[PDB]
Amino acid sequence: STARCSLFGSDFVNTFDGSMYSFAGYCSYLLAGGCQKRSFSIIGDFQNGKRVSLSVYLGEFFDIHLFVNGTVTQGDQRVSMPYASKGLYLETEAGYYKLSGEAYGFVARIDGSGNFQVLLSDRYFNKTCGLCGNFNIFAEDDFMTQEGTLTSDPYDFANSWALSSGEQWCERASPPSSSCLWEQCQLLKSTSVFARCHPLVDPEPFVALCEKTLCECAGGLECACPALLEYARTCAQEGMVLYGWTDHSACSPVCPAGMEYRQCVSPCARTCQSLHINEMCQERCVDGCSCPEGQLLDEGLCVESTECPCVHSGKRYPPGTSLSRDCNTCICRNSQWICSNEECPGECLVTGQSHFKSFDNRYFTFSGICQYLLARDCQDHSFSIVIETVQCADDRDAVCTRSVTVRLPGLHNSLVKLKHGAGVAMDGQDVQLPLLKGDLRIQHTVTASVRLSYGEDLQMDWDGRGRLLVKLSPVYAGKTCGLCGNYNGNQGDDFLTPSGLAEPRVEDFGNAWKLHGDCQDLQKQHSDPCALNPRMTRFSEEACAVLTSPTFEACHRAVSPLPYLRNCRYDVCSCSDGRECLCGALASYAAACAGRGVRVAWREPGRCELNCPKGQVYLQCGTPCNLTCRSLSYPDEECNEACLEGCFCPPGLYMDERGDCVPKAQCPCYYDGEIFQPEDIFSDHHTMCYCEDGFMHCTMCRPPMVKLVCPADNLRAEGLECTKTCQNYDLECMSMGCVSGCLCPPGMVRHENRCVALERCPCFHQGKEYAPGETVKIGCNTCVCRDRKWNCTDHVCDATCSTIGMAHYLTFDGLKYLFPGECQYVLVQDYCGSNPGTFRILVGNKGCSHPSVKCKKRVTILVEGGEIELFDGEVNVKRPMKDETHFEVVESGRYIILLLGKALSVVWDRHLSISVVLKQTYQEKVCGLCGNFDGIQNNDLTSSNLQVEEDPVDFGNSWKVSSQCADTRKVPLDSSPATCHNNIMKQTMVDSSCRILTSDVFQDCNKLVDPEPYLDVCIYDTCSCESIGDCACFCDTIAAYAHVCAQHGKVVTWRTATLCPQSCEERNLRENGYECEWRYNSCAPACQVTCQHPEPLACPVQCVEGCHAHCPPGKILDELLQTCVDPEDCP
Ligand SMILES: *[C@@H]1O[C@H](CO)[C@@H](O[C@@H]2O[C@H](CO)[C@@H](O[C@@H]3O[C@H](CO)[C@@H](O)[C@H](O)[C@@H]3O)[C@H](O)[C@H]2NC(C)=O)[C@H](O)[C@H]1NC(C)=O
Ligand SMILES: *[C@@H]1O[C@H](CO)[C@@H](O)[C@H](O)[C@H]1NC(C)=O
Ligand SMILES: *[C@@H]1O[C@H](CO)[C@@H](O)[C@H](O)[C@H]1NC(C)=O
Ligand SMILES: *[C@@H]1O[C@H](CO)[C@@H](O)[C@H](O)[C@H]1NC(C)=O
Ligand SMILES: *[C@@H]1O[C@H](CO)[C@@H](O)[C@H](O)[C@H]1NC(C)=O
Ligand SMILES: [Ca+2]
Ligand SMILES: [Ca+2]
Ligand SMILES: [Ca+2]
Repeated sequence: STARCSLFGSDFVNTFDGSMYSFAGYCSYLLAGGCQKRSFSIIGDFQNGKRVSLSVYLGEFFDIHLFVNGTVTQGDQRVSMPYASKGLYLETEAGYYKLSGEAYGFVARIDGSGNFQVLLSDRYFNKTCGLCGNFNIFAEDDFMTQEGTLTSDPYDFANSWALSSGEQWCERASPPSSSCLWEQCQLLKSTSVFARCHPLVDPEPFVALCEKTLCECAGGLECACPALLEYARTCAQEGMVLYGWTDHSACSPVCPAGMEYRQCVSPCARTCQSLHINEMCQERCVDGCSCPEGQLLDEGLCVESTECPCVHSGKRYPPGTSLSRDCNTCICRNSQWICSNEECPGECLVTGQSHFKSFDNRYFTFSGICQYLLARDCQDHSFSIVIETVQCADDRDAVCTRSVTVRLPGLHNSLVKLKHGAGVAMDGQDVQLPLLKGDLRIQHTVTASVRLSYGEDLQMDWDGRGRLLVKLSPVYAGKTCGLCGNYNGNQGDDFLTPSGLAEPRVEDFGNAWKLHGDCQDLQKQHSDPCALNPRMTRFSEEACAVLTSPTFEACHRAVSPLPYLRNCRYDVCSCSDGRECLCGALASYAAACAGRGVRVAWREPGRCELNCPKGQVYLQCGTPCNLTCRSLSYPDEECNEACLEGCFCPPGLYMDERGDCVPKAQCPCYYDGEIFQPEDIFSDHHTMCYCEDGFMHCTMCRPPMVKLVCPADNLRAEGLECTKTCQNYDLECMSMGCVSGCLCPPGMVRHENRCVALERCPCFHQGKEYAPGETVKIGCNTCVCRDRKWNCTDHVCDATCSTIGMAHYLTFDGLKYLFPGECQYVLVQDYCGSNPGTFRILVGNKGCSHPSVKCKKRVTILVEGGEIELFDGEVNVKRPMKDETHFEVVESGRYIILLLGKALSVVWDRHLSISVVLKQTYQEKVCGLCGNFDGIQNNDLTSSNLQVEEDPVDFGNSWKVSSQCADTRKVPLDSSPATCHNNIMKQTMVDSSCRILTSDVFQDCNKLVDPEPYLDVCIYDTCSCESIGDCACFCDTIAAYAHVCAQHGKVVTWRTATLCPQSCEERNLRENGYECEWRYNSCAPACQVTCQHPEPLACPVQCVEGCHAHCPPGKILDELLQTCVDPEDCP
């Protein structure tokens, strides 16, 4: 139940108990709020006697103003409409500005006419003490003045609740001294439609209100409409709702547009862009506007059902607009963004100090000093790009790439070596660019950057300092080994190694691709070079921040700047010269943007001016086809290039051999691989040519293993420069000419120092070596080391969607992202498409924009039967599900493990951590905030409208269960969130405290599951949380990481007496003294057979920390009394 008080009419009031009167004040009087423990207060602002604005104050800190013309303020600043915040979801319900606070309990509406409203909860029975009268069934005692004296004059009682504020003084409001046939409202007691209500609230007070209005009622046929509408609303709230009224004489309650004032319009209000979530429309009917019928409510006005625009990247799109992604394209069907399914060309950017972007985008930093295999065909060896990395800037965390050694085997056996400084060394001797061959076309670019180009499949962009940009066509598809990983479009597996197993650590994966056996394997890959050079932190942050500024806002939606921001920070803190490396990082992000399709200037005086040579000009977005006298000499070769942003020359000019461009029609006449000056006639025995313009117009020691050095024929044999070790036997070793050293017998590889047979050499996993025939367990799969290669058993294991922290999620395929949501979102769901759905898990929360101490997650599990809502700290089942057979509520440890079906095994932390575990059955059939469980991480941001979104914010906003609540604003901030950014003191302590994840206790597990996602989740969600007393915000993240570790059989006992202590004393506390049975076990077992659950169950998680009773062998545990007793004393 709930009461209702409305400041309807013109200066009228209706208390919570029915008493009504007139009062035109000016001092923003207190409508409702307890007088003992206020904790919040609805204030009805008044202007010159008119009802202007309805304010709500929470405690003494949060101020919200609603106004009657739709504008909103926080007290000193304006805000947009949906404006979800700490409670107080201010929305538009049915054309009326609704302000809903449920944690406290009330709902404030302001319809077009300006009639306020309030729906206080029963828990304020006899407790509210505002201007709307105390909420007691007795309606005659609703003039309780703030002084505590019950008066009879309404104006005295009303003025006793005035609330002045600073400039807004006030005085005793007094009734206007104005005195006085439209008898229309007499029908309140005559017409049948109203007559039905007579058993309910009587009309006589409303007839008196008529007479009072009618006395003046300045206007025409309006003296009655306010009272009639108020009576109808009061009757509807009291029970039955007057159907059919407003068809006789009412003023047609105003609506913004699409005039459809309709009694009992469901607030669910299926709108234009909604997920069609049925069964959540349980909210009671409320009188309000609506769309005519066939129309559907769009963002603003009503539009036709067949006109719903598609939404992508947080903007609207008329049907059929069909914008194009990188290489695929979408069509914008009826809000479905049907998209193509081609394969785009890959790229393996290697820019920066040590930064890689695998073909399947897997931004990572390795920083190893050796020769590493970047990309290779493997399936059909046709190119073996290899990089040689060497430390720069006399700092450990600075490992540039010095050269590249492409090994195109098609052209006999070429060894094109893109040297430092943009030189090329085809098979030893340097070569004068441009160069042509069978298909090789290495040549300069507009910028000083060699561009190797094989037969329209390879395309490199070496640039000297180091920028390799290997680009492959879809032909190579999923056949490409090397540091760029298989080019199969899935970013998850791009950490594979020659042994055939993905390395969880970047270091192991990188070391796997060594060529020289003597190079040092990389240890922990430091993430913060700034720590070694503190003087650079300020400049690094303040300079790389530009990547997250309006200058790059256009590209922000196309390419997420986070990896590029991290790379810029690392380079600036690590590079030898801050200026050049900063410009390189910014140019890298800009180039990524431009290649995606968006061009950003980002180049300003001082910052990164290109400073083109005299005679050249910058002209961002220039054309490269022309701008070479050679181009004139060969005017029918090709032109299929685009904007390059290089240093071109003024129109009408032409690059010459020397480099200048003053030549316009005085150009060399490149011909037969020779240079001819202008007008250089020439006549051989079978032709005669003259060079005009630019075109050459023409007519007519240690036994027992054998020792060999090399044949020394042309320095081809493999000397000691590369000795085939089983760790690198498969890899293509570099060829630096014969060194004339030792070598193992041809039919067996080297190992350590003793040469051993190839079939007998251990594989590797996490650095550790495993001898042939051994085996290792990965998840629910086991692998055996054979021929230095892992043979794994393929059983797709259960995927675990999670919501680490409050703003971070972990998809089934493994993607982790940030989404600070407030509304109710679809965590998991199988109502994706043609497949008939079976369940929907919604993870709606409250006050969780910024992860806060009071944030709480409300999970509603709409299984086939009905809601299984989880809230607070216990499970509620507000529906008997159709098949209660498959339903358990095992609450081992601190968790509420559920088994809602054969596969669905939701695991709950009794707090803000929720895990959904699915089996092979729900593969590629699920959708929501946790991807689709297809094994591909890239396609896990697919929005509700079946399009991939770069920014996780838009993708999350696409999954809100409602469609009017609010959309999380795309915050451009970076690491060090708001409460973390400008604190330093809090930033540092948070960073240090959220480092236990890398402590010794977690050290054993860190090598099995990287903590960086959880490090971020802890640095975030801990600065955001103002943990006071309740220290769960920080502790919960660590506990979640420990739980993940335990899932991998790496139990960690990290809790202490001073670090997130967890006690169990209260359980053992019993009338019999002390039981000593309930103790905290860091891991504990899974669901334990108990009196209420004698039979065993297949729990999703084998181990779960928390309290548990270590009962002796007999007398298994009970449930109600939380004590273990003989099996007899239970059912
Ligand atoms: C809905 O009603 C509210 C309440 O009247 C309107 O707020 C008022 O908006 C006007 C528009 O500019 C404000 O005028 C400006 O005030 C500032 C500060 O006093 C002054 O420096 C300017 O020169 C200008 O006069 C006015 O202050 C403001 N009153 C408030 C906030 O109490 C609101 O504009 C209305 N909605 C719409 C859409 O108009
Ligand atoms: C209102 O409060 C007073 C004192 O707390 C109490 O005596 C009285 O019974 C209350 N009224 C109702 C209806 O509970
Ligand atoms: C170069 O190409 C541009 C674009 O097609 C064209 O306008 C121009 O005439 C060409 N020649 C020169 C010398 O710029
Ligand atoms: C896996 O083992 C089976 C049985 O020994 C064998 O037939 C199969 O070839 C093995 N797979 C690989 C990739 O070696
Ligand atoms: C937790 O329980 C398991 C199995 O019951 C046991 O092996 C382990 O020693 C326990 N740990 C502690 C700290 O009691
Ligand atoms: Ca009362
Ligand atoms: Ca891949
Ligand atoms: Ca997927």
